[PDB]
Amino acid sequence: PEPGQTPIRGIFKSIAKNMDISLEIPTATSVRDMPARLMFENRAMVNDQLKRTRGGKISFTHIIGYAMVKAVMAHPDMNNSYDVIDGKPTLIVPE
Amino acid sequence: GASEDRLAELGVGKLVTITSTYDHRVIQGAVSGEFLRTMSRLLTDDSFWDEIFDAMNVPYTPMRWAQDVPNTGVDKNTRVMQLIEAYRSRGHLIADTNPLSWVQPGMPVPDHRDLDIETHNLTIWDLDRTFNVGGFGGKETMTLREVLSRLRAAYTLKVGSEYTHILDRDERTWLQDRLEAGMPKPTQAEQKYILQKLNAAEAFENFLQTKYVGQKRFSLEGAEALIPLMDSAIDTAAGQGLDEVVIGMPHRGRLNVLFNIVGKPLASIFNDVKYHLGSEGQHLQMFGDGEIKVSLTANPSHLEAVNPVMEGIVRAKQDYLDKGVDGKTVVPLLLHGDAAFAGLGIVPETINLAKLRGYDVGGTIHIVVNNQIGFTTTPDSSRSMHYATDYAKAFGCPVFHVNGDDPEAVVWVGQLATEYRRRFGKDVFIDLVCYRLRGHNEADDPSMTQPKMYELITGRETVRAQYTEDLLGR
Amino acid sequence: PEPGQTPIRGIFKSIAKNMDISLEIPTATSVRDMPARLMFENRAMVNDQLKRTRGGKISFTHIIGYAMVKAVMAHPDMNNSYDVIDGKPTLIVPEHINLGLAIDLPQKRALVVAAIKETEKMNFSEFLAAYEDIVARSRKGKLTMDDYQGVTVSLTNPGGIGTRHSVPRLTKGQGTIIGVGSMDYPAEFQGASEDRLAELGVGKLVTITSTYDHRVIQGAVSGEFLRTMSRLLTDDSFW
Ligand SMILES: Cc1ncc(C[n+]2csc(CCOP(=O)(O)OP(=O)(O)O)c2C)c(N)n1
Ligand SMILES: [Mg+2]
Repeated sequence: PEPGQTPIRGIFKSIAKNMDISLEIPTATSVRDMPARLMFENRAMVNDQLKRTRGGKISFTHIIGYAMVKAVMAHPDMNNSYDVIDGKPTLIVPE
Repeated sequence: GASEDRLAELGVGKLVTITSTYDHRVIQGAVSGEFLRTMSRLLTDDSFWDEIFDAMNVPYTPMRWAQDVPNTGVDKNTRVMQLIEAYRSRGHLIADTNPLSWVQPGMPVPDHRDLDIETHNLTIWDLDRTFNVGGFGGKETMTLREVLSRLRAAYTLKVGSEYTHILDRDERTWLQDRLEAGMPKPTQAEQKYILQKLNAAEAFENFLQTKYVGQKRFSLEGAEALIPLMDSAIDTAAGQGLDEVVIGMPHRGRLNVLFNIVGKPLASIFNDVKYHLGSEGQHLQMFGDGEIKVSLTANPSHLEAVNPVMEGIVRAKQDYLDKGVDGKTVVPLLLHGDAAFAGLGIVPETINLAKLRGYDVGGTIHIVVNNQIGFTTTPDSSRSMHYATDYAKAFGCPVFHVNGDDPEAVVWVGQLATEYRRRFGKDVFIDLVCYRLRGHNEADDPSMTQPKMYELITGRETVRAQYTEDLLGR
Repeated sequence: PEPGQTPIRGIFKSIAKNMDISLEIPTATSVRDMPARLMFENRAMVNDQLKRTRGGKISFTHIIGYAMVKAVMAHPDMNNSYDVIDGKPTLIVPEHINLGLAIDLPQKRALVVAAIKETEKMNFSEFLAAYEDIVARSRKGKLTMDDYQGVTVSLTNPGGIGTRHSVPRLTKGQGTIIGVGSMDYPAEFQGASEDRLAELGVGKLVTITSTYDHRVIQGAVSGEFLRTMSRLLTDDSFW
């Protein structure tokens, strides 16, 4: 009964530590499938302009990432967090 | 494991699944659901894609979300044909021809909804469906995506063409087939040759503005692609085995033309009288064994008065050579300004002589340096025509509108226009869409009368600098 | 480094407290997509009868809610819960099926769970009346403390806003929470015409989830429960 044992060190120790602390956050997940056809088409038009101009390519994560920022501004509750301030449960509203 | 055509017949679209994992102590499920709904709506929203395209400088309208149209009696193949005609006739109305992101207030805008696939009851869902195209591109069937790529390459990039008003079927089909064959991919050697001509054009402009006084009136800054445009036409004429090119032009860029086109030495130019005298020179081609004489005609400050005189000079030289109907080996290259071309009546009065028995010279190559201004007057007060070069449609002649900040497209247009003149013996019109960097004279702030236009002009890269950075980027 | 700080108070403090306590329940989730076409058709026939008679409209949550009660009676393990009685792990078998409805209340928004009690002795008309009584009193602030207690099983509908499915949290005292997802077509069919879809035979679906306490409910039982719900939604006797 002798498997390999190697201590977790460095950045991997920090990831593992944060995953242990994450156990105190009661989470739920929402799942939604979205039509992506128009994204494929319009991303291709932007990249075709760039290949003919000064190069560069935009990704799907750039578009979704920007849509995510517009959505957080339309629904600000998504940018808030929980913490125990002054021994009480409190809502943290970032700047 | 399915084929793309079978999926296109059903209308199966691509998806993305997005999740939201949240702290339930401060965020509720309904809020998380609303957040994901807004993300889905944004990815298919008109305003969202307008904002992205504006930021990335895509001078085209994005594709719009729509539902796949229900199967009623309506046939789509005959409507694909109507879309092909619309692009051939009016595709120049949405072509990337203006180096400025400028729309002149005061000028009326024609409706061109016929260029949108939604007007012909077609959507993004038809892009990968096959249609009957009636011999378009030499094919019987094609996908709507292939139809749009061919139509976009031919009619909506840096060259906007006007040719469907031509009555003769053979001449109209020659232009159609060459424009739909596309603009060839330029070689590295070709790209370096264009960069050398642009270096020469800008080096001369900087010498004139800094070593001499009172030359802001005569600046070519903003229209430096005129040098490789004129060189392209004269070089193409030398390859055709022709004998001479006679130039008629106003003051703007005259000393630049004398040094880089006519070939006069710097000592001979520098010793406003020079801006009205005539000159003679020679043009040899770097990639060939052809030679051609180049002449410049004398003219007064009265704009466009040189037009009839210059035509007569050409006819006299052609009559002395006497080579018959298949001759016409003295090419008239006539330069204009956009305000003067549209406004002065001598311009169409002289073009009316082009096919007449005693006045025919085999066609004239017209270049309009369209800098979208005339002293302090904008096109909304200069003409009742959509484009400055619209007298061409009266004489049944083709027009090529080209972006002055794309020197590859400018040299291509110069070659095609000179090829058209040798084959059909008619006038050809090149509208070089550029801008004027300085004011009309030395003591003139152009922002006094046109502040909004000069927000886009002041502090932008030159055509040379922009082209170098563009080549390095791709 | 100064963000807004505001203490959580009232009903929101109670929700946050219960979410902290929920961390002690080891849960698993089962996901199943069910044909919803017959539900669309037969719900339309009931609502057409009502618009021509004395008004009223039934919802998809009324039908799914009643199917859920029939399914809990066919699989009773889904109504049980875990607790530490006498210092030992024990199985709690309730006397009734008290269906907790997650109603989203307006602020002066907060999600609260009110219970429809003794659902195992009701037919559809009695179930519909009891359901509407709870939603009516919640809209006029006339719920008592007894309405929030005794919940044995819960039902939430994230599908109303268009969420496909969710992995929700389970509150202490219950054994399972059922979630009802979006009854739209999948995203790949959301731009298609109705005649092209009718030629293939594409039907509407509903995704239903079951998040359960694994200490007292096993995965096979949770899967069987969702199978019975799918069978009921397309069953002759049920309609
Ligand atoms: C027949 C005639 N009328 C008026 C003038 C006065 N004038 C000199 S330049 C100019 C404007 C020229 O505009 P445009 O043709 O666009 O040329 P640009 O200076 O923009 O190249 C005018 C009106 C002139 N030189 N000749
Ligand atoms: Mg001008």
